[PDB]
Amino acid sequence: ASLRDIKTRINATKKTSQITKAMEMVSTSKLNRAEQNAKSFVPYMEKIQEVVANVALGAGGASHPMLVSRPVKKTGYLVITSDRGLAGAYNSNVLRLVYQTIQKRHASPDEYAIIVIGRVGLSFFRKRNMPVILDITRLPDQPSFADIKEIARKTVGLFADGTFDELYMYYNHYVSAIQQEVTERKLLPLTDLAENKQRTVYEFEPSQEEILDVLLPQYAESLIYGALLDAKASEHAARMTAMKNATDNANELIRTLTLSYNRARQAAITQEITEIVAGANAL
Amino acid sequence: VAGTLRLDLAAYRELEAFAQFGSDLDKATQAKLARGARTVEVLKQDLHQPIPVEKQVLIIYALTRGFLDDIPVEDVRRFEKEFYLFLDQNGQHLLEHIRTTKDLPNEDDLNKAIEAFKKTFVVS
Amino acid sequence: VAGTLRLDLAAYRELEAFAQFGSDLDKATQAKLARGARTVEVLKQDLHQPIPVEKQVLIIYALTRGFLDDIPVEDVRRFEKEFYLFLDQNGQHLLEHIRTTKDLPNEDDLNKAIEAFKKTFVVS
Amino acid sequence: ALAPEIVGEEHYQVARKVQQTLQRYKELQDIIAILGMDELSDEDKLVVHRARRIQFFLSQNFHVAEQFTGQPGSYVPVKETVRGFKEILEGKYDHLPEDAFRLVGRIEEVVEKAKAMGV
Amino acid sequence: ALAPEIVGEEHYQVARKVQQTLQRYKELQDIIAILGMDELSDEDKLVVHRARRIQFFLSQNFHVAEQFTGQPGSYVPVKETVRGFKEILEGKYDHLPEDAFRLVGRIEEVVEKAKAMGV
Repeated sequence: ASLRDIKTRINATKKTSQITKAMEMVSTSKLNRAEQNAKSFVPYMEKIQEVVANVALGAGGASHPMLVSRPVKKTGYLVITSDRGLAGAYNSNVLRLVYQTIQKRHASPDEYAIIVIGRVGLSFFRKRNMPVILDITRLPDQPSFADIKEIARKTVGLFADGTFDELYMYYNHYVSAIQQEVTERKLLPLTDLAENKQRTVYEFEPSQEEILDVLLPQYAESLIYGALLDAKASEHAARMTAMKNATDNANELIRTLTLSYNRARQAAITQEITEIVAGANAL
Repeated sequence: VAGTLRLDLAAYRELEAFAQFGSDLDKATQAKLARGARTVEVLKQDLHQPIPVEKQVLIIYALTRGFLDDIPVEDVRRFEKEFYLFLDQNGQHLLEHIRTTKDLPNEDDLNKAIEAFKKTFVVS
Repeated sequence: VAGTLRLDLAAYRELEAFAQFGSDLDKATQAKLARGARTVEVLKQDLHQPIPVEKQVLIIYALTRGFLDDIPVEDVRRFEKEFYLFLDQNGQHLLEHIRTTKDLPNEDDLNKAIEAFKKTFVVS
Repeated sequence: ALAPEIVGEEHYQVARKVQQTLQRYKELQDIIAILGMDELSDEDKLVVHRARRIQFFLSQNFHVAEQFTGQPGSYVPVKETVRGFKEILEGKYDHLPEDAFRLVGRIEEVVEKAKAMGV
Repeated sequence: ALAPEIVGEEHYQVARKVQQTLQRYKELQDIIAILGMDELSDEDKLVVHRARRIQFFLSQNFHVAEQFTGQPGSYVPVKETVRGFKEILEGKYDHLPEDAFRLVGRIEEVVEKAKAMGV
């Protein structure tokens, strides 16, 4: 190729590398800001966790351990995806892990139930032939407890009526900046819980079933909020590592191309020297 | 008409570098990308088909004033081709005015003619 | 005294890449960036004003040992200038000791002299 | 001789569309190498998918090349070439693997090779 | 000739500030396009807000540009332009639309254009 073309390719790759490095920095800042909320939220979750683990068991209620609660009917699922791209294969896989399980298992298109968090979720469910109840167009990177609050209320209330048999979700939890792992865990029918009793009375002016009905939706919402914060931080980590390795690849290509340009130009230099020498000699 | 066209192409050439990231862009940026794509489609031309200067200025005015912002990019060539026949059949007064006075026709009349044509154009 | 400044200036070049975000760690960002910025400030020099080797040694010692830790970046050049004037005023013993032995004077005495200067220097 | 009034409107359009797709695939080669195939948009991925199959289907088995390989070779009429490339462009054969298109004649041989592969 | 003892301290400070603001704006154009300025910090929003006006006010209408556009030219003294740029940097005209700053001479003409456009 010509030196002119090599120069244009090198300049374009520099410009893309600069964009990617800047976006890596922005993602790093957002990750460092989201970690604070992620660590702060824990006390509120743990309070509700211990109280519900103590009081809810032993009685039937709205979100007590339920089995065969209208078994042939929709079941609540959650799809959590990054609002924007540049995160690598993470957005692709978080859809596929939901798909290969629930779409295959559930035969009738109506008897499952999925709602989505994330901008790209509905953008890809344009391709998907899937029923969506309610959705979020965009979530600010701030914790957004108030915004997701009414949506969690919708999830619990439409878990009620028997429409959703179990609330289920798929989201990724980050071990570190390099590791994110997928979750396939059940939430509402309380198939898993641990005993925490040390109380004789704990705000127990109502009955046990009444306090169960009162308290369980907030437990569900707290777990949803924790999952959402974890997923947002996972998105930050994924985009950061994607920008980092993209910058590394771009700089490798730049090294190769610029060195190629430099090996090429010596041939032109020797050609012009040869021409000058021949012109001088022939006279 | 070319005063705005130069600026639009200049902006599109700048944002073409960021266009590689899909639609994950601020709204004004893909608005300008949509304008630039239609500009590029308009400037396209086939072989041995000279165009009168009045028809050139009319189609450039239509592109640059925003009248083409709702036509899909795949239909711009056909839109221009049908627009020339529409201007031949009706609106000969605009062509005659441009041809004689070398200036743009009355703004109201041209807008009404373009709207009347768009009332007859059919999208794919 | 040159080794610590060499290390500080070398360190405050890679971290300048991580400038878009402010506070990663107190050790990584706060201390390193503050000391590097102060090193960059002290190493700046005006036109046609050379300064003697003993005054350079004293100011570099003050920078390295941490007497500039609680001084804002924007005031470092004024601090250095008033420090040279204060040295001319009082520290002729340290100046002559350096100028004769080519060696650092007593560290505790140097510490107390710099503390005495900081007692009077005003940050504004 | 590549003009609409010499080879025909359909032939000219198919040839120009093939060239446009190949040029777009050529331009995408830096972003593919750097940022990876995942981050390309929906249309760019389709362009790559069609372009690789077109590039492979442009290959052919020759009568004189039977000395290097046992494949006997073929003679493909212009109508067959144009119809096959048109069918590839319309997205008819996107469900076949890339390697089915290498070193064959008419478009039906691609289906035959894919069925041998098991499709 | 851009030295403190040649052009004066106020002139030098104003010029250095203008150069610093433009240099900083050069690092945010790329980020703004992908994610709007609302993503950036509050100070950088003002940096962009003022850098656009500085860029537009660096332009001027020439006497010899009559033959190209028809707008008569202007002669701007250095003492006037330094004061204008200092005011723009300190934000006295942050409320005016940026189009008022294009192809203008003295600073008051920007206010006149803003009045004409109906601010």
